[PDB]
Amino acid sequence: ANNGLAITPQMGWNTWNKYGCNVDEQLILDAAKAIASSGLKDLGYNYVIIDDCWQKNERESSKTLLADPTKFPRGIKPLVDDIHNLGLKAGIYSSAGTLTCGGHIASLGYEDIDAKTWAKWGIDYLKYDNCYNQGQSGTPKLSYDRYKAMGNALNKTGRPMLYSLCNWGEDGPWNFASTISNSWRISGDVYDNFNRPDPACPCTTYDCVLAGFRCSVMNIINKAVAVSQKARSGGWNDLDMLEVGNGGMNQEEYRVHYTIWAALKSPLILGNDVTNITNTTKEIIMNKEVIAVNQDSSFSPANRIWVKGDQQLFSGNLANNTQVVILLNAGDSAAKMTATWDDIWVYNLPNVDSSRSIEVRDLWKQKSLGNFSNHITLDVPAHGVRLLKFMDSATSS
Amino acid sequence: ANNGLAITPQMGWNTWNKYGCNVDEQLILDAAKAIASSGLKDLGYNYVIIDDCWQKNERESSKTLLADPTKFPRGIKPLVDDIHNLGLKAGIYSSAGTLTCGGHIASLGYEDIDAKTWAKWGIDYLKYDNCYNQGQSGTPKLSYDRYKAMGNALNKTGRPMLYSLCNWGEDGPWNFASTISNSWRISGDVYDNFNRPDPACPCTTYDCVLAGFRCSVMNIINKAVAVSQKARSGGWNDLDMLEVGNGGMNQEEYRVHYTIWAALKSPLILGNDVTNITNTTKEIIMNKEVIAVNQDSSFSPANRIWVKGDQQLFSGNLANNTQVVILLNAGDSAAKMTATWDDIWVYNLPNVDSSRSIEVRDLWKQKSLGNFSNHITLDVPAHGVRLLKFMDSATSS
Amino acid sequence: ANNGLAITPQMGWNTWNKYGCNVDEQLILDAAKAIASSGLKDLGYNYVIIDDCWQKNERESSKTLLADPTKFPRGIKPLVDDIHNLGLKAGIYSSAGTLTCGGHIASLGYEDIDAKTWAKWGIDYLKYDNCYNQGQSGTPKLSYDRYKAMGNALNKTGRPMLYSLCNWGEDGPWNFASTISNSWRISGDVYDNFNRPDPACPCTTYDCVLAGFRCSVMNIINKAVAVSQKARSGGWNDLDMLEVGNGGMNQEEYRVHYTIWAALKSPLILGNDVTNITNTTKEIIMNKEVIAVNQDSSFSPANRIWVKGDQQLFSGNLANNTQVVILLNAGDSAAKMTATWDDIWVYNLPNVDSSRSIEVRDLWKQKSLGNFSNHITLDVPAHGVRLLKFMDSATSS
Amino acid sequence: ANNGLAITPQMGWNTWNKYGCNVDEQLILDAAKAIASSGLKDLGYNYVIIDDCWQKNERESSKTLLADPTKFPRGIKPLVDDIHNLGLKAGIYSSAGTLTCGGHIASLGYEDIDAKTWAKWGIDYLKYDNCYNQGQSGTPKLSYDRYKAMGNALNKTGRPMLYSLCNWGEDGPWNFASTISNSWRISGDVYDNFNRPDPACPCTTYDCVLAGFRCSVMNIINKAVAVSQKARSGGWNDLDMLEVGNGGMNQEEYRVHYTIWAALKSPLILGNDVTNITNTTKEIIMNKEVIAVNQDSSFSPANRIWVKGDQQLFSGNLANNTQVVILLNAGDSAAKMTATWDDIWVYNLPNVDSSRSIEVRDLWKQKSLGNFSNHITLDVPAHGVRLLKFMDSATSS
Ligand SMILES: *[C@@H]1O[C@H](CO)[C@@H](O[C@@H]2O[C@H](CO)[C@@H](O[C@@H]3O[C@H](CO[C@H]4O[C@H](CO[C@H]5O[C@H](CO)[C@@H](O)[C@H](O)[C@@H]5O)[C@@H](O)[C@H](O[C@H]5O[C@H](CO)[C@@H](O)[C@H](O)[C@@H]5O)[C@@H]4O)[C@@H](O)[C@H](O[C@H]4O[C@H](CO)[C@@H](O)[C@H](O)[C@@H]4O)[C@@H]3O)[C@H](O)[C@H]2NC(C)=O)[C@H](O)[C@H]1NC(C)=O
Ligand SMILES: *[C@@H]1O[C@H](CO)[C@@H](O[C@@H]2O[C@H](CO)[C@@H](O[C@@H]3O[C@H](CO[C@H]4O[C@H](CO[C@H]5O[C@H](CO)[C@@H](O)[C@H](O)[C@@H]5O)[C@@H](O)[C@H](O[C@H]5O[C@H](CO)[C@@H](O)[C@H](O)[C@@H]5O)[C@@H]4O)[C@@H](O)[C@H](O[C@H]4O[C@H](CO)[C@@H](O)[C@H](O)[C@@H]4O)[C@@H]3O)[C@H](O)[C@H]2NC(C)=O)[C@H](O)[C@H]1NC(C)=O
Ligand SMILES: *[C@@H]1O[C@H](CO)[C@@H](O[C@@H]2O[C@H](CO)[C@@H](O[C@@H]3O[C@H](CO[C@H]4O[C@H](CO[C@H]5O[C@H](CO)[C@@H](O)[C@H](O)[C@@H]5O)[C@@H](O)[C@H](O[C@H]5O[C@H](CO)[C@@H](O)[C@H](O)[C@@H]5O)[C@@H]4O)[C@@H](O)[C@H](O[C@H]4O[C@H](CO)[C@@H](O)[C@H](O)[C@@H]4O)[C@@H]3O)[C@H](O)[C@H]2NC(C)=O)[C@H](O)[C@H]1NC(C)=O
Ligand SMILES: *[C@@H]1O[C@H](CO)[C@@H](O[C@@H]2O[C@H](CO)[C@@H](O[C@@H]3O[C@H](CO)[C@@H](O)[C@H](O)[C@@H]3O)[C@H](O)[C@H]2NC(C)=O)[C@H](O)[C@H]1NC(C)=O
Ligand SMILES: *[C@@H]1O[C@H](CO)[C@@H](O[C@@H]2O[C@H](CO)[C@@H](O[C@@H]3O[C@H](CO)[C@@H](O)[C@H](O)[C@@H]3O)[C@H](O)[C@H]2NC(C)=O)[C@H](O)[C@H]1NC(C)=O
Ligand SMILES: *[C@@H]1O[C@H](CO)[C@@H](O[C@@H]2O[C@H](CO)[C@@H](O[C@@H]3O[C@H](CO)[C@@H](O)[C@H](O)[C@@H]3O)[C@H](O)[C@H]2NC(C)=O)[C@H](O)[C@H]1NC(C)=O
Ligand SMILES: *[C@@H]1O[C@H](CO)[C@@H](O[C@@H]2O[C@H](CO)[C@@H](O[C@@H]3O[C@H](CO)[C@@H](O)[C@H](O)[C@@H]3O)[C@H](O)[C@H]2NC(C)=O)[C@H](O)[C@H]1NC(C)=O
Ligand SMILES: *[C@@H]1O[C@H](CO)[C@@H](O[C@@H]2O[C@H](CO)[C@@H](O)[C@H](O)[C@H]2NC(C)=O)[C@H](O)[C@H]1NC(C)=O
Repeated sequence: ANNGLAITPQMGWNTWNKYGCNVDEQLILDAAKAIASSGLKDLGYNYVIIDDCWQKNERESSKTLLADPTKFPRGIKPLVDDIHNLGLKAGIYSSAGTLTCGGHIASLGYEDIDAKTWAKWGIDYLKYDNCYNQGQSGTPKLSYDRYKAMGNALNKTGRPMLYSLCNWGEDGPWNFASTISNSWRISGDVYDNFNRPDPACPCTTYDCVLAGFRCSVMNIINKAVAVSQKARSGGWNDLDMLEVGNGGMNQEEYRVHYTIWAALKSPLILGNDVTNITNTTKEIIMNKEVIAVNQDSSFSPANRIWVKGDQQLFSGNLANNTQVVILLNAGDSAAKMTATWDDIWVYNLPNVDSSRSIEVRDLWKQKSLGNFSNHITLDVPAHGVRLLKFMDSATSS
Repeated sequence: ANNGLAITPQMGWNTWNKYGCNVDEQLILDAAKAIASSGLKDLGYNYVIIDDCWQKNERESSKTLLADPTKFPRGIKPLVDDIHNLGLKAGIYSSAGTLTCGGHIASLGYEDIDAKTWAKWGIDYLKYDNCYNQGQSGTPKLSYDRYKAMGNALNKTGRPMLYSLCNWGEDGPWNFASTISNSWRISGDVYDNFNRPDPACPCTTYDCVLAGFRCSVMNIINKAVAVSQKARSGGWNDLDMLEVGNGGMNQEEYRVHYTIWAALKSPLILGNDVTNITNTTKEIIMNKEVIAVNQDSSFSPANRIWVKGDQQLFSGNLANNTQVVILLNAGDSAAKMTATWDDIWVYNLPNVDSSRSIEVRDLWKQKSLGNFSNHITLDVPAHGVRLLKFMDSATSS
Repeated sequence: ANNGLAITPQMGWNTWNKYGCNVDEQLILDAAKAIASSGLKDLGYNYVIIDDCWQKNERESSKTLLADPTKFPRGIKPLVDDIHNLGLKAGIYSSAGTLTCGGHIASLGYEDIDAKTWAKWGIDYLKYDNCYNQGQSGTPKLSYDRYKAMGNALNKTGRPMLYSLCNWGEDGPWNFASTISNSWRISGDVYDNFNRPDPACPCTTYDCVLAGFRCSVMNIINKAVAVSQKARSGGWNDLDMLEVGNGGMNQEEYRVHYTIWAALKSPLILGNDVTNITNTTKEIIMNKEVIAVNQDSSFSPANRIWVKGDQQLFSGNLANNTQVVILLNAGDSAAKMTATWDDIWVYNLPNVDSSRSIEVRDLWKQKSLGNFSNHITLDVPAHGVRLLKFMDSATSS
Repeated sequence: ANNGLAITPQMGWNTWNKYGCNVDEQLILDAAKAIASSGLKDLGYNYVIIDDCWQKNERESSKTLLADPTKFPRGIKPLVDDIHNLGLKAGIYSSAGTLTCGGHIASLGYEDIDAKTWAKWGIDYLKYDNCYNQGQSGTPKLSYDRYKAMGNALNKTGRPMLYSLCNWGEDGPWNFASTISNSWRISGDVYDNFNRPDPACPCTTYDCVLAGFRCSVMNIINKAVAVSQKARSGGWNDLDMLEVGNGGMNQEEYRVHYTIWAALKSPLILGNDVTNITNTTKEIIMNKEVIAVNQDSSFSPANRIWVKGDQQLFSGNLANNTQVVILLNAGDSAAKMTATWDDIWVYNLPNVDSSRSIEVRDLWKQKSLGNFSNHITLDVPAHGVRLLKFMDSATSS
């Protein structure tokens, strides 16, 4: 959407994974202070998003929906003021249905009223779910009209609010939602697992009528590669929250997860604990050079160039004629992987000079690997990535 | 739906399989008395559901549809009074179409009138079919509006009536029907057969435009595992009626059928003979410990954790930190099957203590198997199950 | 539909395959006289259906569409009178679109006017195509409304006209069309070929968005077996016209084609030459015992019981407790095939007596094969059938 | 559509591939002069189509959308006059959405106004894209209504304008668009590559909800063969622009690409450089005998008769009882391929004389191969074709 927001993908943190329905004012305020104090804020993670279970049990006579008075004894607005004081922005969650996924009151048919409430509170960001939608889906037009009702509602408040769709790829939001929202979930929810299939996440492709949840990292990657082509500044594919630090994956698996989310220009919303961040977690989420790929001014997702057995190659443009290249090894053992210049710049063929000498930097290690021509061969860990920046292009005029 | 009904899955018995179109007042009354006298009523099977072929050949001038005067010489109301006197509840069948599946007058366009008639009769339960729907399906919205017309009609009578959808999973009722009905058929009709495929049941997955009938037990299980995630108190996936005792399956096959229907929180509607219940049938349908799994206060279906060849593992939470675990052997020969603690509590990883010693009870045998740590290995019959309750959890804080 | 017509499947002959766009008054009249004189009329083939290319180039100022004055110099009505005089009924073709498949003026938006014209002419039968439908398809509701407009138009003339849908299975007419029409094409058009696949007939199952044409006999059979379950007196699945005698198949292939169309209760519309009928053709299309299966008073299609490699078994009820059984050998060489009593009456299990001695008749040979118990084993030609009638049932009370 | 245009498939050249967003008045005028001077105009390539990025940044107060004043300092009309003076016709691009694929102002909701502007400018041809369509797709009816709005808008100007749909096969334009437009894209965009699969072009068949781009030549061919059956004079399947000369394919690959596009009666729109045409390019795009196949008066696409491993046979009618035959070798090595008379005229079986002696001409070589009976065997290069004309038919009366 052309609303001045999400010019690059949004970055932030969300209450759900850590706090769930135990979310309250004090936990949110402590997390926001940890986000600021740890350095995450200055790295770019500036949205603090209050997920499901903030809601009071019933709407007011006035029809507005206030926050639970026990969890939020001052109401939401004074909490948002405290977040704003930290130099952070505040997000809120609802659903495009009668109820949220957690069974709380949601916004279908109350879009104007709820948007007005959030604007009054100082909310800067809405995550808008797809539970209990009363059969208002199944065609792009049905889903469009329902999400457009809230998009219009937000707009009319006059307050800029980042509009994050959460409809799990149903009816193709990469087609229908691109001018009316800032980002759209493309799949069922990720879980803290690298590649285990699950019956609650039956779909393996972008084309899905039951998005579900418990979708592995690899499941989501195979869906994302089809829809990257639709992503633009202000309008991103959302691969769901980052699981880094939660413990169900190893470090190389988290590195893969973070790398691909970053390079495909997903929003980078932390779905973890920010109050006790281990060195292992900091290594993955606080690398400025990797963040700079996600936040790159060319606004282009990396493309998947090939799949060879369990190996995958990604390649994308970055600013100033540079290139991001990712070797991904989905196999159970470490492997030597090779990227050729003709593959890295495949879409430019035949206008590629394979003999061109180019400096390659390893962005995780934050070191130059030196100059290479023709191809590069590197060790890639099991379930692992090597994330490379080419400091020039082999493309011929 | 939030109408105070089906807080746990409904249990009962239906006239179709035994009586079909020969259904009449006396057969229903004899079955209700057998349900009460055999102990089935006190076990929880309290709904007596009159299926298709009760209808008079034409509507009254008043537009109401009365019962066939030969089959029901006093009308339906006095029969419902007799059922109520036995401490039982009464159900009736119609279709969301111009005709029922049996070709009798049905309720499309007459929803208010028919609901009013049923309320006057004292009906407590509606099974609402999907035959002859005049093309009013193919999107979630089309099917939603048609089923919502009857949901609203029932509601406005002021009489609580359990609303059982019978649209065979068309357009995803687990999404559209969850706030407007109490349960929804997810597949084409079961038949008295464990695993034989049939051309009238072509679909093998939840995503289906021709649900059909003659779907085997195993066919239905493979569909159900995708949609369990949507089930909630008051709003259940319905795997169709129980075939136990009809004779086309052996005892271990019926045990599997009953176990999975119970653990996936399907309604448990007996589709059999209640006037002559063999010891073999009683063993399967009158086990209080198995019924207690279906009726568990946590209201959670068991999840399918893995498929390994013809073997399947299910695991789900029960009340007071206990767990239901099912080993299912779909192979033609008995096998030793193993469940590990890490698999049983997979969604909790890494917060699982595999060394935790826990008592395991066999619910069919109704005996403690003793304490186990790490894994359990058991003999499982061909087309068979072992149904286990873990008396504590291995989950770590 | 409940309009008194197609109580059994319709039988007849259609101008297209033989005459195409060269159709005219004299050719139709000569074919009708051949139908009467050859004995086809008295066998049951009583509809003479005028297919595409009868139309005048433009509608009248009055908006009616008359017949081409060169091809039909007296108009259609006097030709229909001549057909009626032969004891035959007359059919006409149009499309539910702006143009017919041949590019002539069709009936979308003119349904009342065109139905009125046909009734005035004495037409008894409409074949109603799906070409040029202006995007009015893609959901059951879209296709339903378009076909309902003509169904209503025909009805209001007061003249009984058999309503034959020709929408090639799009959006599932076996669901939507069953109360508003007498029969519905379920697939793209057959061609004179037993099993050759073709890119114009890409779909292999009932679920299809491009029905196309050049669908082989075997292609159509594999689609039909899914939808047989929906067929009822007055409302039939239509497997398209019979190719018998056209020359692109051998006699055993035509026997298979005719047998399956007959036993699945398809309309039997001859799509061949009736003015020169060879002995080989008469053997296939003039066998009263095979016609009696199609016209059986139980109105039930035979069901496909199994597929074993290239072999298929069909079994269905006939009147007076008899059974039709078909062994079908889709393989390139003759084979001995076996049907067991438990398979023939599979849906009745366990209530089947496999030792029951029953007389079996070969309907093509028109001879008793004697009595059998348990199973029957017979020689079946390449691409061939054996068509059997069991003179009693093995089903136990 | 019956608007007097595209009686044979349109031929021309499009600005996108060569000039992209650097398109301007002078480059267009130089290309039009090269088209005329090189002989391309007189061969039939007479449309000069201005693609995306011509647009001014905002609409006028009057609501019309003018051209970028820097790129087009005289406006579009005087440029169209210059094109007309060369004996050429002018085309323009927009999208059926709020924005074009390049992010410029597009025509949804402004169809009458924009059509009026183009008619005033003297535009003869519209390419009408499917980007940013606001969820107005997903059924044939949704897409139909959106494309019909522009079709009607063009018509009402009174100026004949060739209406080229560019919706990439979404919702089946071969069904819905055939009477309201002159041609319809059937797939995601071609790229300069013979057979490399790409994740942005996930679909391999005509049935697709994400058409994407980077579809190889072979990918598009496998889609086209399903829909050829729908093509008619004035209403063509569009296989996207010709890549010939761009360099990412070899000469035999381009020959295959051009041959199949020509024989399937695709529009032949050059998507290359016309200002420097190599001898290798001229050999492929300036062969009058191949163009004569595309422009043949029988207006019939060739049909794919078989696929045998990596080999394919195409056969179609041409004027005066002649036949086009194509042997296509998609394998990596040259092969001897055989076409039999029974396969070439398969749809005429059994009325084919395989012994019929017929002269066969090689259209690329422009030489007679002499007379053949029964079959022909020829060398076919890797990724290659042999394009044949049979000077008579083997079909028997
Ligand atoms: C409620 O909804 C409304 C409606 O959506 C929304 O209002 C929009 O708000 C956004 C954000 O503030 C506005 O977007 C900004 O628009 C600025 C002006 O854009 C126009 O002018 C540009 C400059 O023109 C100069 O140069 C051109 C050269 O071509 C020359 O002719 C001119 O004479 C002039 O000198 C021009 O570039 C721009 O063109 C773009 O769009 C056209 C049409 O699609 C396309 O052809 C071009 O290729 C180009 O993409 C346009 O015509 C703009 O400068 C500004 O852009 C800067 O910031 C954005 C991010 O905001 C960056 O992406 C970009 O790189 C720039 O640095 C920005 O896009 C928009 O105008 C409003 N729309 C309307 C209709 O009012 C509200 O915000 C919503 N409110 C709430 C509370 O939610
Ligand atoms: C025709 O249709 C109508 C419309 O659907 C239907 O009317 C409904 O009927 C049902 C059944 O009788 C009613 O449901 C009951 O509602 C009871 C009241 O619920 C509210 O209040 C609860 C208690 O509030 C206290 O505690 C809170 C703490 O949070 C505190 O703030 C308050 O001040 C107060 O002290 C509250 O818990 C409840 O909240 C639920 O819902 C909200 C919003 O979605 C969510 O945020 C919460 O998480 C929670 O889930 C709500 O606000 C309720 O007590 C009662 O629940 C008991 O029984 C049910 C089953 O019935 C059990 O599931 C449950 O465990 C409890 O033991 C029950 O749910 C409902 O209110 C009617 N709705 C309306 C609009 O009238 C008719 O019945 C239909 N008629 C016919 C004939 O068919
Ligand atoms: C324009 O459209 C209209 C609207 O569709 C159409 O009008 C219909 O035309 C058809 C054909 O003429 C009519 O159908 C006939 O109806 C006859 C009467 O049917 C009723 O009565 C039957 C007998 O009742 C007796 O027995 C019962 C025992 O149960 C007893 O109670 C009664 O007191 C009485 O003594 C009854 O059997 C029948 O019941 C059927 O339907 C109901 C409801 O769905 C169902 O519950 C039953 O199971 C049963 O199926 C009904 O109530 C009927 O006799 C006759 O049937 C004979 O012929 C048909 C074929 O026509 C055979 O299939 C059958 O075996 C019988 O031999 C037939 O069906 C219909 O009534 C019209 N409908 C209306 C609303 O007017 C026009 O024809 C159209 N016009 C044009 C020009 O196209
Ligand atoms: C190692 O790789 C780097 C690129 O990562 C090479 O640097 C590149 O060197 C080329 C040739 O010297 C530079 O191109 C030149 O640019 C100048 C203008 O600055 C122009 O006048 C020349 O015509 C030529 O095109 C290029 O700028 C430079 N790129 C970067 C990003 O620095 C380096 O040469 C490689 N080392 C070796 C030993 O080859
Ligand atoms: C056999 O398995 C059972 C569980 O099915 C084990 O019983 C469990 O024993 C543990 C440890 O003794 C109990 O946890 C403890 O709870 C008390 C409070 O009651 C707390 O103070 C301790 O810190 C500790 O957490 C647990 O309650 C109990 N669970 C149940 C359901 O009884 C039993 O120990 C096993 N036997 C052997 C030999 O290990
Ligand atoms: C050869 O097969 C035929 C059936 O196709 C056998 O004929 C059937 O014979 C049985 C037993 O004799 C008959 O059932 C009986 O019916 C009478 C009433 O008629 C009843 O009183 C008995 O209790 C018994 O159920 C049956 O009607 C008859 N079916 C037909 C269609 O004729 C025949 O017996 C077989 N031959 C041999 C040597 O087994
Ligand atoms: C080489 O192939 C060509 C066809 O490409 C053969 O030419 C064809 O020859 C036949 C028989 O001579 C011609 O048919 C005849 O037409 C006349 C009327 O012109 C008719 O009176 C006869 O009954 C017969 O049907 C046919 O016109 C002609 N076709 C063409 C396109 O020229 C030629 O015969 C072959 N050469 C050899 C040695 O077989
Ligand atoms: C932050 O997390 C770390 C690592 O998980 C915690 O360090 C552990 O402290 C506990 C309890 O005091 C000990 O059992 C372990 O020895 C420590 N584990 C490791 C890996 O070092 C730490 O407690 C947390 N920080 C705070 C202040 O709670």
